Amino acid sequence: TKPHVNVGTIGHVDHGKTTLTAAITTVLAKTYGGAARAFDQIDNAPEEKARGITINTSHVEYDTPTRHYAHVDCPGHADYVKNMITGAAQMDGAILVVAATDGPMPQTREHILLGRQVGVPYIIVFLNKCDMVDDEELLELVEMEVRELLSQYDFPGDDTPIVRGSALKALEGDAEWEAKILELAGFLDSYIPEPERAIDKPFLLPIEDVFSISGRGTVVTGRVERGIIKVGEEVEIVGIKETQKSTCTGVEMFRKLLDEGRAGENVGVLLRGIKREEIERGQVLAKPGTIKPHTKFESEVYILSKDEGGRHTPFFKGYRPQFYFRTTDVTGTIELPEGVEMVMPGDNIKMVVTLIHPIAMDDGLRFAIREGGRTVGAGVVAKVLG
Amino acid sequence: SNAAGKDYTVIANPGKVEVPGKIEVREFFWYGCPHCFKLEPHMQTWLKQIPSDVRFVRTPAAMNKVWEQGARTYYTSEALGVRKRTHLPLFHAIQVNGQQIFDQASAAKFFTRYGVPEQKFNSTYNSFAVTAKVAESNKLAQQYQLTGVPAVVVNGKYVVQGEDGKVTQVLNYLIEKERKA
Ligand SMILES: Nc1nc2c(ncn2[C@@H]2O[C@H](COP(=O)(O)OP(=O)(O)O)[C@@H](O)[C@H]2O)c(=O)[nH]1
Ligand SMILES: [Mg+2]
Repeated sequence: TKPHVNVGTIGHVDHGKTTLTAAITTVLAKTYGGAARAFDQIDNAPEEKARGITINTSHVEYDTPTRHYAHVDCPGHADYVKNMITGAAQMDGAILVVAATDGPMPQTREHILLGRQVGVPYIIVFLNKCDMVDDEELLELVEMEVRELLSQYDFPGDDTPIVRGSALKALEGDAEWEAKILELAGFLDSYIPEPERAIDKPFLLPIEDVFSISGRGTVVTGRVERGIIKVGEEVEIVGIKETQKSTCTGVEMFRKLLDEGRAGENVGVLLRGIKREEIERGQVLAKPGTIKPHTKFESEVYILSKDEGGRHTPFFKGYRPQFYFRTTDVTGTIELPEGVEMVMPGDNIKMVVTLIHPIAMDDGLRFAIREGGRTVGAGVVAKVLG
Repeated sequence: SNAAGKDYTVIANPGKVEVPGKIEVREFFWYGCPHCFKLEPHMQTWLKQIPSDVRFVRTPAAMNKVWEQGARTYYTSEALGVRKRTHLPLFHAIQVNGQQIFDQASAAKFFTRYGVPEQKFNSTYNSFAVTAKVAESNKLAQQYQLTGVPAVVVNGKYVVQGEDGKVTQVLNYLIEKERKA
């Protein structure tokens, strides 16, 4: 029952992300024992290319005595951008690799910025290639540059753990450098808080459908995304129409009525005082006062290439697509960064979006952009505005 | 032995292959079938050395509601681009372990282990595209007059049954036979 933490490496090309990844797994395996390996033989049958975002990712797993880590690394900057905006696993923490020999480089900055935008909660720094530097004053200068860069994007640069190491020497089994990998793993253990379990968060249910029941009453269905709903508790119905308040009078599962519904379950929720016409797909049920409806937000967006089955042509400032949040589409207009007139297939940009009606949302919520139900883009709410 | 009507059968109403220019090899199977599972390592070692002029495709059986669920799961994994990662462990999970992955909900749960969100699994499972695949699967099976699984159909005109290396031996004979006109 070792807590599960998702992490990944970020930083500029050639700074050592792949070597560090291999070094962490090797050292931790030889020190604490390797992670449990599951069945995962790969099908030799040829696989035709399918529509959708293509993301090159490597995954490994490694354990410390108290934690289990799932670790993602990518070959190139384009892959990091996609994975951070819309990659299969949201990082609980990132390891920023910076080569002491270069100091912070353009993709060092870009990855930290992206990190702030998509909500990476924590960043730990591995100052790599220290085997090439005999010059403590230079190491201190590079660390100061890194801390100042982090703080520029509101990461706590002064409080950030920074490990001085060599991924390559550690991978090659040099004991002195292996110790720096253990130090890094120590900071993954102590600096990244155990992530909050879904069942422990305030109740939230994305409404998939609405039915009449008991003659005049109403039941809404969906999957409990987080928390617990119990009969007798009040809920707010948030988004699209004016926020309403109701009381849960039953949780419907199959052909019975239960006293509660928990995160992960598919349930119907009976609501007091709610007419069928007053509630619709795409609204959410939520613990009162824990999520608000917004129409305007800042986001970071990746636009699919033609090869990924997205748009064939660029769009301009007047573009008006469908934004898909949880369970429904909502039309909205966009503002591009100044200086930017059009957006090409394959681009990523900051986009200011104004929806035609409000949607329940917080910072960090992911969404798709679609044309006729076909995905042409993927985004994340960076900052809610109104 | 490689004799027509004994080691393989000639399809009465032969079909035209999906992709012109390649020799089609098409496997009909169900994840729930132990005989399919016994065939699989033989198919796997045969796949390692696919000739450049043959195309191999799996067409999961879907003639009934039970097998259709496996069939939808498969086409879904292909739709999402993860079949190469999921196919053998899914097969292993069901056949070696005792996992009950025989419906939409438990398949979705299984696929979270491979990054796939349940909402995306669910929209795909019942999408028109997957449903079209299911229909095509059933169309071929009725035309080729398959009564069950496993079955490997070559260039839409020969059926090979069995669950061991004899299958891939007869396939190679048929593949080479096609190569002449
Ligand atoms: N001298 C030295 N070379 C390193 C170190 N880490 C990585 N390298 C080398 O730097 C190059 C880039 O490494 P790689 O991990 O693939 O960079 P990535 O693009 O960030 O994944 C490779 O040739 C590595 O062998 C290190 O700690 N010391
Ligand atoms: Mg690399």
